[PDB]
Amino acid sequence: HARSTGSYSLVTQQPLGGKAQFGGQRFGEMEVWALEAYGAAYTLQEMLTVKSDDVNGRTKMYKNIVDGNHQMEPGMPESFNVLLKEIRSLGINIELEDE
Amino acid sequence: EFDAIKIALASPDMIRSWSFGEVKKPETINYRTFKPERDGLFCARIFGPVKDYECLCGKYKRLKHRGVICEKCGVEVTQTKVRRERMGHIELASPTAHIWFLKSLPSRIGLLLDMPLRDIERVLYFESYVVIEGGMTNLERQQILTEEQYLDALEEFGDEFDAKMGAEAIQALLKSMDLEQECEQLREELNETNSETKRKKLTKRIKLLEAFVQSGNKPEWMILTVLPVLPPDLRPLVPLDGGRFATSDLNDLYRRVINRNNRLKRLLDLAAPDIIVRNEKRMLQEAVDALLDNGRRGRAITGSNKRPLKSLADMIKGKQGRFRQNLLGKRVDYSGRSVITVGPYLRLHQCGLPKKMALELFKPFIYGKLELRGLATTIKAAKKMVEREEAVVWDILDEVIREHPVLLNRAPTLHRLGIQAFEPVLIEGKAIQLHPLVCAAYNADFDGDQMAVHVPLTLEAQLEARALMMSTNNILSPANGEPIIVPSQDVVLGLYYMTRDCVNAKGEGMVLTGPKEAERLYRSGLASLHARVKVRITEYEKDANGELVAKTSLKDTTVGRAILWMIVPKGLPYSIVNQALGKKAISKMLNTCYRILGLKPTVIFADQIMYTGFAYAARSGASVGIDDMVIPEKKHEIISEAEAEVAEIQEQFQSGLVTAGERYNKVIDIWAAANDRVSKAMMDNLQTETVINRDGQEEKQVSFNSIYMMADSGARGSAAQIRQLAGMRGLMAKPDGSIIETPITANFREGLNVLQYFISTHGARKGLADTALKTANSGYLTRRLVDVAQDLVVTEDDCGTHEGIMMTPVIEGGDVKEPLRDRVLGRVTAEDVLKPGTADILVPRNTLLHEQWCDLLEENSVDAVKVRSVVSCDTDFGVCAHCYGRDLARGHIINKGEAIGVIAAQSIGEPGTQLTMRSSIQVKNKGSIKLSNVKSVVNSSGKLVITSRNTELKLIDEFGRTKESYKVPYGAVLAKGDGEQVAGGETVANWDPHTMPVITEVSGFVRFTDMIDGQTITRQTDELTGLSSLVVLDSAERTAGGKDLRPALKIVDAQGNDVLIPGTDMPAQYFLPGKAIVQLEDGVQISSGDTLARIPQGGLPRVADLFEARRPKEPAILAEISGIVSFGKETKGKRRLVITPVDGSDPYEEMIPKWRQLNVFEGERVERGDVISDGPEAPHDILRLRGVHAVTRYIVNEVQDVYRLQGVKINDKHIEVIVRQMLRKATIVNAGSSDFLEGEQVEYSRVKIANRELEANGKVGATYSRDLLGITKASLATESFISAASFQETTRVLTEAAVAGKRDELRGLKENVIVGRLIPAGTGYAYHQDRMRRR
Amino acid sequence: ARVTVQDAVEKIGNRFDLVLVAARRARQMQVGGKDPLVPEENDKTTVIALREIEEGLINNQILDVRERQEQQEQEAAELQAVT
RNA sequence: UUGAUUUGGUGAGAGG
DNA sequence: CCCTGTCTGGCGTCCTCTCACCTATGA
DNA sequence: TCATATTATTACGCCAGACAGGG
Ligand SMILES: [Mg+2]
Ligand SMILES: [Zn+2]
Ligand SMILES: [Zn+2]
Repeated sequence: HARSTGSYSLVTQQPLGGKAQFGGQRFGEMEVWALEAYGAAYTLQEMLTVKSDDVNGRTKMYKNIVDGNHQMEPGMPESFNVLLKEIRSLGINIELEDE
Repeated sequence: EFDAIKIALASPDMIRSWSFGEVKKPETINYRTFKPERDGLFCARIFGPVKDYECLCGKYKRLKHRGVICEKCGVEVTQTKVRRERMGHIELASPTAHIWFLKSLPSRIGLLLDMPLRDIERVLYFESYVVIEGGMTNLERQQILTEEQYLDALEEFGDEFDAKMGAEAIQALLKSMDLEQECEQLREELNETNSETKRKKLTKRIKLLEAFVQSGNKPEWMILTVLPVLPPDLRPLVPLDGGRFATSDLNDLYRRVINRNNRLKRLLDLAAPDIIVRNEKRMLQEAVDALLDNGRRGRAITGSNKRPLKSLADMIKGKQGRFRQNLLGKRVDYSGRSVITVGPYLRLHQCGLPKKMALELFKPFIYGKLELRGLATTIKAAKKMVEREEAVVWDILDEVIREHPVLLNRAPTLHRLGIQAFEPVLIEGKAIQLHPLVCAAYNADFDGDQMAVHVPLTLEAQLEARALMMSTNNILSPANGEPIIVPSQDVVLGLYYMTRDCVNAKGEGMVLTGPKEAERLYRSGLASLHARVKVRITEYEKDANGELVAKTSLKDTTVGRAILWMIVPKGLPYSIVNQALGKKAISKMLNTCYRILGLKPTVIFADQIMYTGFAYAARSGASVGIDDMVIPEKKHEIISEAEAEVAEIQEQFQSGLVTAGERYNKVIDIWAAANDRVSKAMMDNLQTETVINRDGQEEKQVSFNSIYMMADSGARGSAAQIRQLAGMRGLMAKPDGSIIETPITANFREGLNVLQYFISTHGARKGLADTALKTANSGYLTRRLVDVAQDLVVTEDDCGTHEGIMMTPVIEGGDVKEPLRDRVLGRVTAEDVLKPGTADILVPRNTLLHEQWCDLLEENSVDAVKVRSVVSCDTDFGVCAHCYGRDLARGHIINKGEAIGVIAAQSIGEPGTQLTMRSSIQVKNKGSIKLSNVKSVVNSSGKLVITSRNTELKLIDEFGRTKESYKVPYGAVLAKGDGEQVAGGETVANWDPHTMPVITEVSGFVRFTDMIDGQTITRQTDELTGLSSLVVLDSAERTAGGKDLRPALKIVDAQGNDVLIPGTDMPAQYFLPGKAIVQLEDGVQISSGDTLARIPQGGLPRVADLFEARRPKEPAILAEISGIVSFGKETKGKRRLVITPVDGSDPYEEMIPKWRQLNVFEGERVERGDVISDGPEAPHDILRLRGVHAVTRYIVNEVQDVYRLQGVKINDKHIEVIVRQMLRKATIVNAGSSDFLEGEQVEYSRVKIANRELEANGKVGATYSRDLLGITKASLATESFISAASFQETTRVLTEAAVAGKRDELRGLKENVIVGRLIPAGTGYAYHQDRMRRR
Repeated sequence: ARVTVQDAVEKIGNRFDLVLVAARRARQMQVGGKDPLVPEENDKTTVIALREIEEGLINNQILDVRERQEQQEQEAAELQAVT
């Protein structure tokens, strides 16, 4: 099985799972620890922001690849803003501070 | 873009500021059409239009007026994702307190209003009343009231009196709670009391009272008044395949809260009576509490069928919340997965990758390449071209592959060598071809395994895959110094068959002018691959400074050793191939090649090793047959001699001469002896079976048996497995844990019958159950370790210290187990090591000890090295580059940046699978004696007896290093003395552990002081001997009239005056303990070394109990202060022990549980770190008593003992840094001139920078005290709540952070993996240097 | 061609700054405007960057010198075109 | 402006 | 009032694949 | 079809952490 780009889920902006659903590989927790074990800071940054979740990042990246410019414009993951709204939907005021 | 994440409470004004419209109706959707509800949960005006830039109902179907809201639609006009960020709010009719601040253990409202949880819930569920500023009545403010208590009060205090209930009353209490006022009171209460329990109970209440005043969190924000609703997009309502909507659980929760709130508003309209609106508000309280955190209240609500439905807190917490399932691990585009296979033609920087996966993973690069050439125009055309797969896109694909690495990943990645980057080579096929040597890194066999491929998209990621994660760059395991590209199984058989010899072959003893014609004689058919031969080889030894000097000579060698010499690079000597080359020898061949010639010859030489091993293993034809497993001819007579022996033992058992346990022990002993004899018979019969003549009489050699080369080469097989295929397969054990007395005398070449196979299945089912349940604890151990580490990044170059732990070789009592060169390899010395002669600067004080320095250490026989350890590093927030050590997979020091906490945590937890889950001293060598911790005396006979319990007996050799060590008890008969030379095997120690010696220092006469027969001691004349002994009783058997009497022996002179201790003016009286029996009676003159009484008496969960720092059930008790010791009160729960120091203050004591067999007498002076009883010892006692270096030596020795018992090589840096992360918190003792509190627990770097910026001023600092937290308590007690929330319980940590108003200055690895940016360790450490500089 | 980056790690001795210097250079060649300082054997911009690093003609100092030279050239171009 | 629903959740079994 | 059983909560391995099954009521 | 709103099973194993009881 292989996936470059196709459909994703509803709640989250990450790719679907499986083969019958044309989906990508779950880059799990211990693989993130293995990339932290190297100096792979940029590989991990595209591994969890551009390739997976951030919608503006992935559309800009697809257009940047097909122009011939391997460069990522990262932004913030969508599932973290989903986390902010689920935590904030309690009586909890979680924010994002100064520039 | 943004610094720290701030968490605080949500005010009702803040919740109305989040909101965009009140969600009234609970009606979800229409359900018969497609439209929602106006205005229900899924509204239009409150949130937004379903369709993008459209009024859902009807107006604006173009792009001109985005925003207009007509009365016929009551709809906003924006994007489809606008509803995902917009949230609604439910105006709760009746106030409802939060469940996270009422049941968090400890509750936030429980230790703030000074009221028990039980009483808080009673009033909260409309079952109890609470007073609130009554007035001039006889009632308190916190005191509650019941129906009867209120009824009577109602008729009594009908006027000025307030007694409400529920959240409303609670809210008022919190609202009317002067925070500041309580502070002073609490502070004054803590300074006006001495109660230990109260002190801790008051310090925990004042800590959460002053923390609330420090932030902008109000006391009335605990109760929920304006409940917030999560965005619809985040609670999606999609239908499955069919005609119904599979609705989420949160829609059930919100719809019930809104149904109940509408009912409660209608009842407060209608003025229903009291009990109706109490049940109505109570059902609303339980509905809100079920929405927020379901199931924390009594049994959780359920929709379909009996399974409870999932609430908001269950969208956060757990293995499947947002942290562990969508933020730490994500699903990933440009990724693939398939079954692996070998492909041995590869070079070790490249892997095979199928054409179909390659054309799917590289669709955008192919699109960009196709658009560059000009073959097509629009993007559609290119997608049709690769959907059709024409003849021109495969050249495009070979031009996008070429220099573009991919990340191969095996699915259980345990350490960092399980993600490696290759270059693709395209494969006709559907299976990833993976280079074989690399398999030993992935733990990948080829029995059905699968791997995932990931594509580095951007340019920095291609460079990170080539420069950090390439497979040529990972040739040493980061856990140690051992190479991980060791040749595994076929190739060592090909080498072991190639470089060997036989006593006659084709071309025996002919002479050859080079290795080239050695291979030419092997190929043409004129010699054999193993035929001993003088060749002329030219080995290049590089003895100058970087210059290779040729020396050519004639080596008496074989043909195969010359053929393998054609592949060895220049610098290695010929003697690396002159031996037989098993697996350990080829591993040290690649290791010496890496240490001498560097990286590139070692990569190309690893490939040439693998190619020549595969080729000559193919030419070998090394099969396995049924005749290869040679049965010993002596096996049947050994079994019959064992059968005669068990017959003799059972004939004694019929006549009852021997006991049953001694029978079972004798049967297990003779079957162990017969098993060892059968193994030696088959091992001789395999290791030297070949006996071939050469030009005359016969001559023997090691065998070319196939199973023996598969065992001796170390390819696959050991002694035990080849033992079970030929000799008997031992004594298998039943699942009771005890062994079975009748062994399995049949191997596998003979047939096992039925019972023997069933006993075998006992033994093997236990092993499969152990692995399949062991793997969960191994993985959870790696998780706890990488979440306690998680932060620690090499961030300096020198901390500027002179402290470091004292690396000695470790010695258990056998031969010296782990040499000093294994422990001080590549670790930077603390002070400069003196040469063992006299005062020489052998090595300087900041040199890395690589192999050349360690060889000059081994030549001089250096005792022990004071070396720098990670736990002694002075760097605030990180570890400096010298106190870590060598890079371990790079030859140099650790770079500024490389995350060492994560590689250390992986290197400790990765061998978690291989670990298991469930008289006197006899010297061995011949050397010199030395004693430490010794205070001794010469007895009458001459044997130096010892008056100290804790004496260490070292055996030092003639060179200076310490070769043996032992522990000698109090009062043992030493055959030798101090500084003496002995012989190998001579007994040097003797004692009796069943009889605790009460030996003396001086001589004289014996008097019975406080020894009265009848109450103190008893008369027990011996039965079978007649020589009686006055038996000393204990303090429990005698009655209360004489229980105060302490029996003792004090030595006098010939007159009767007390003979004093030499050095003091005190007599030497020995107080006899309980259960003693007097050996030497009254009037008998004594000497030293003679007793005065007879006193009769682990694998992987050990690694968990060392890092998590549990206490053992019966710890060894110690002394918190030095000085004289005494006893106390007679058995009220415990038996007291009072320690009065010589110069220090007296009042320390401890109540010992009296079930322990003590070690100390009444006239004994103790010390800190000195034992009082025996058994295991808790690490907190080591930390608060001996020192920090003592507890780090304790953990690294007690866990390298597990990792060495199971045989795993791990360097000690990893355990020292997880020990650093254990003892990172501290507690204050004297607050000093700072802003801390008395017994406040604060982290160590904070208090050290505080009193280091105050001590640089005039003010003297604060004196701390370090504390050792276990790894899950230490990773949950962090100054970064996302780090402590991605890990275990999120409810406790988020309420603690919310009511404290905590802020997360990100500054670690997992905060930046959550929030989606660069890691502040690796390549991103320059980015975080830049961002930290530009503030 | 490329198998190991070991000489490039020798000449920029940090092993984490090699990625950043070669990424800055390979972005100067990819989008980029610039042409390489080394003959190209149909290698990509990654391997051409690292291959420039190995022969000791690109490091961080040379790239900052070239960008100051381009900033001065743009300054002189703006001044000599306007005034 | 040129198209669409599983993830959700349970249970059972399997691979490494 | 300092030990103490006793009770309550909170953990318990990653990755993947196949299949089936999904609230009652009701004038 | 369109609002009404929650009951008759037990069978893990530590391991911390808080709580009423009593010498
Ligand atoms: Mg396997
Ligand atoms: Zn409209
Ligand atoms: Zn340091």
